[PDB]
Amino acid sequence: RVPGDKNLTKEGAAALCKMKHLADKVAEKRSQELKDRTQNFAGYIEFELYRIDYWLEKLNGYAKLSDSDIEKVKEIFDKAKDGIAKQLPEAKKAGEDAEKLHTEVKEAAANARGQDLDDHKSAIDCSSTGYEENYDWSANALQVALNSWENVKPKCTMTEEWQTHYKETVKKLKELEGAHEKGRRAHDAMLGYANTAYAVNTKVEQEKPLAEVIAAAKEAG
Amino acid sequence: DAERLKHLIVTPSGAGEQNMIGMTPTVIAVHYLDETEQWEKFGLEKRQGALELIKKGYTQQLAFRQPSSAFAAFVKRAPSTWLTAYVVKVFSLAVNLIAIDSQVLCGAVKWLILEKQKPDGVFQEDAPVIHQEMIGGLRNNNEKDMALTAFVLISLQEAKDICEEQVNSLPGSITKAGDFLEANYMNLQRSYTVAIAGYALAQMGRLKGPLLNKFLTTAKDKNRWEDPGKQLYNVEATSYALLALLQLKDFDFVPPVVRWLNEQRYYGGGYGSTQATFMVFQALAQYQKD
Repeated sequence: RVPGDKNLTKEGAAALCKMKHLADKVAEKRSQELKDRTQNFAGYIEFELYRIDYWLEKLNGYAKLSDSDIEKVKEIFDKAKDGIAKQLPEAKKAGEDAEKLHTEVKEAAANARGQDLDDHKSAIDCSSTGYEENYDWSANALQVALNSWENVKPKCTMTEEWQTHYKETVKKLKELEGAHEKGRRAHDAMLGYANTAYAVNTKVEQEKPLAEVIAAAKEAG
Repeated sequence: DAERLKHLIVTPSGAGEQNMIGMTPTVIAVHYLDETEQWEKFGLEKRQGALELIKKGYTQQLAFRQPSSAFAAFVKRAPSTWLTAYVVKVFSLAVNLIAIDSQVLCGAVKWLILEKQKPDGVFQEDAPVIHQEMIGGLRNNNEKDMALTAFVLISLQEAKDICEEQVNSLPGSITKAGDFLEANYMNLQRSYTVAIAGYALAQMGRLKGPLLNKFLTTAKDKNRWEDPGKQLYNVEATSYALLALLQLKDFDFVPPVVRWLNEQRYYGGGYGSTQATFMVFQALAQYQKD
């Protein structure tokens, strides 16, 4: 508590309620969602490698294929594993970063919410922030809530030590969201190859001729 | 309540599809009578006879299990993704009633994951069922990828504890199918798909936020998930939606929903009642349990 120039306004009390709420949703919910979803990407890429292997075991539907025909299917299967595996070193790095980044994001937001609560306490109600729930808990939402407080920020007032932890929450949440995207762009790049291999397995089990299985593999890429 | 359910005790008969149509009523009627405890009002001596008919339906169904662990109406017919998922759904609920082979059930679950789940999490039907009346609201086919993926994923979630140790790809399959449903939920137009995908997502704690708002808002008069068309589909959808409300532990919205389902006075029946009979009694027996 330090002396200031202006009285706190309704738009200043609401900005404080939103920053505490955003930090609470990041520390208790968002952080875990970004970690789980980033780490699942590497598991889907590995599943498509394991799954193509199981289809490769069936070349030993599949029994109707001639000796020359099985080599074509095997080649298509081996080239899909090449394209899927190519995306695994980026999706594994994303999931390894999202393990360390989650604990920094969860910690910084928890500290920013214990001092921000004491900044309200007579205490500010914060019931209108829960009603105006838009479910946007990104680093950009945390930033615009900080930007809105910085405009209505009275220079009687209180100190801003909570702001140092909140600034770290925004910085680390951007890093955590960047790891999610690095693994999202790897998962999506793996899809073309895994779709080609899925389309071949269906055409081979439906006993379609060789021209049909090759045409279906080409259309799924 | 039990005096009107005597017609549900059916002797199963027929090929791979007809066996599950005939099996369905007996299975869910035993399950409803155990939960609601109406065996004294129905006939106590009749429980053992009903279990033998369910075992009879189970054993006759194994004549249609293919070398691939998948099911079809006849052995020389291409396997059905819907039929296999439905068999998994009835056997998952009959584990407490009769002895179910775990390899039979978990082979079907593994076939669904390895053969029929697309890389994007969507379950694919490459050989539809001949009896289109046994699939219910799925028949319209409007949003096929969304509704069929909710159906198969509900069957996998019900078989999860049984097959977690035998099907290593089951956990990741469930989340991948739930990813697709969650991503395309807000764009659903049919009240039937809102209720079947709502329940599929509720089973894994992802029916929340805007998804939970759209689910509760598609309910006409806060009691039913009505689609302009078939009254059988509306009972089926409101049953899937009641199972999501109980899963959400939302015992505030539940009373007028159960009231509407009871007001329908639906007791199952023959032609076209496969999904409405299975789902109206699964949801009412679960409401009594919770």
